[PDB]
Amino acid sequence: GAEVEANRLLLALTEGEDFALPDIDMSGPEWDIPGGDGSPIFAEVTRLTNEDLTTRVVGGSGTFDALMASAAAHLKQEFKEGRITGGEYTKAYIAIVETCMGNATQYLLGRDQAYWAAAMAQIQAVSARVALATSKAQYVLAKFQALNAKSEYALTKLKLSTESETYCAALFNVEQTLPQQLKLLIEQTEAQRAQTLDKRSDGATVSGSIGKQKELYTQQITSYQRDAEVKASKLFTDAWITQKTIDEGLTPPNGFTNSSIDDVLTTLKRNNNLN
Amino acid sequence: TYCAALFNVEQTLPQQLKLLIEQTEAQRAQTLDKRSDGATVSGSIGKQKELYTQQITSYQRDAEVKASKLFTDAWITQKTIDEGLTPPNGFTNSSIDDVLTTLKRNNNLN
Amino acid sequence: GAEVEANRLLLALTEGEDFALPDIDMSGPEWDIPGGDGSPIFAEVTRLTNEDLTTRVVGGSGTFDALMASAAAHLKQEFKEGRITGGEYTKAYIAIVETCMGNATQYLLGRDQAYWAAAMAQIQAVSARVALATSKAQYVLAKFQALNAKSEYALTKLKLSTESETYCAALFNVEQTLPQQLKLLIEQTEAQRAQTLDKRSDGATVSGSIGKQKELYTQQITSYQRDAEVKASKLFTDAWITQKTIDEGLTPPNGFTNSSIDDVLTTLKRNNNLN
Repeated sequence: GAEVEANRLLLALTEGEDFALPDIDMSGPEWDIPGGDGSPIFAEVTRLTNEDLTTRVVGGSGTFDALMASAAAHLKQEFKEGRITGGEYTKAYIAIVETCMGNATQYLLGRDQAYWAAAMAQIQAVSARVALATSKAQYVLAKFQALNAKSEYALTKLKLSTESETYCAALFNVEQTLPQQLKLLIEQTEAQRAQTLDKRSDGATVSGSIGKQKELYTQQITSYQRDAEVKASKLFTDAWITQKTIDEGLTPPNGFTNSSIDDVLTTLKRNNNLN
Repeated sequence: TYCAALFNVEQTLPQQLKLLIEQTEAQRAQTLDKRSDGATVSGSIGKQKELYTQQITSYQRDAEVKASKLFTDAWITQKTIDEGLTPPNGFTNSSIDDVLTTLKRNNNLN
Repeated sequence: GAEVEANRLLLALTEGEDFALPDIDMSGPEWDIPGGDGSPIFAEVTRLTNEDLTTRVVGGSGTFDALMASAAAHLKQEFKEGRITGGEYTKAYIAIVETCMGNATQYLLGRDQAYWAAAMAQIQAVSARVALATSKAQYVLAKFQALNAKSEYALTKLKLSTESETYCAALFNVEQTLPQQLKLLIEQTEAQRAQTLDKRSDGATVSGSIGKQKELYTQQITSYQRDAEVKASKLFTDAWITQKTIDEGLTPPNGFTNSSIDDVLTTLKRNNNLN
């Protein structure tokens, strides 16, 4: 069961440093574009034509008409209450066309743009609330990234000691192990050299286990010849023994003289140290 | 890991060096009869040389015995036929007596 | 204990170059947004409507009203102290509406923006104090990054010598080792070639340990035939010996003549060098 150990280790290797993450419930209708799927953003912006400045009729549905028919509706409030005669009212109305036309164009080219700047900013203000929760969630991430650099500080500091032993594990491989392993090769080459040549590389002569092995082989070939001679001579000496038995009189050869037999037994006693 | 490397610089490596300082001499014992430091080859390899040293000596002694039994066989046959023959100096009763003395002391029959 | 060695090595491989880091205690109430959780930043900016320019009433709560009711409150200070009659005061008051209306719009569209620029700059001025401590902590980081390039300079300079030995360890592997290892293969192929063919690749004839091994086998098969003949002929010669014993008179065959026996012993003495 690796699940239990993983949970236990985490709640034990990080004690006290349990920083809480934000818990805002971003699942309501206020975390979308304000107004939902019926917000004024889903309108139908129509192409701005020249029938939006003036509709070429007094009291129209343009901007020039609206401003020019609102100034007249603001001066007729006087004319219909005295305080000005008919002539004065009209003169004021006529001298307004320059102002209304100038201000209608300023409003028209800028009415739509000043709305979207106040509509695409509301969206960029609701998502700022979302972007504020993240800033409260990257704050702990930065906090953990600070305690994740302190651990790496310790890990690097603990790696200095490991490299220190490596040097001590390499001064023992340049001054002690390598000189010794060279000797093992300086002793293993001579063993190969002993099979072909009878003298070592430096000099002297082959001895030891390999040297004694050559002595036994040297004795073996000599023993083979001596054994063959003995068998090849026993046939000859067998005839004399048979001849002596039949005749009953025969002078022994020089090798069978009693003096010759006597000194042979002397050799067989000194070599074997029977004395 | 550090504790697994302080045990590989202070204990394991010094010991493994000794194993090489004992394994080089075994190679050195095959060619030379003296160890690198000195002294002489002994132990299992040393005793193996002694057995080979005894074997070559035993080969010569065995050959002599076989090569001399042919000679001593003639005297035995000659003595049987003639029925009178002075034994050689090696066949004197004194010579036979001390030979049996050697065969009893070496084998600790006494 | 790797902890002790790591600390000792660090305080010994870097001696004299112990540059001190900043130690400012950024844990008070002055390292947050000024004013704490009650700063004027947490206000409620209301939507700017047309009731903020003028409230359509004299002495209102707008900006046009405030400016237009402060100019009149600055001219009434004269009118109530002589120095102007009632008529002159009103004429001055009336000729100010153009100025107040023009300056009220300038103030309104720019009052709020000129505050946040002086409020989001205070925050960007406290965090500059934090960003100044970091610049005093990256200064040592840059200093260590200069001594970390000098070490790499030495390490690269020490790697030139290593590559120099590699060339010397490769001129010994192109001029000496490879030519020799080719000979070891030129001698190891002939040994394989000696098992199938009796002549080496260059020529000559198979000799040496493998060559002598063939001689022993050649002698062995010959010896097998000769030994078989001797055993197969001893049966025949046994009959003659038995026949001679029973009859007591029988002319020996040509092979049993004394002359034939004599020269056989001559061969047995010259081959074995008994002479």
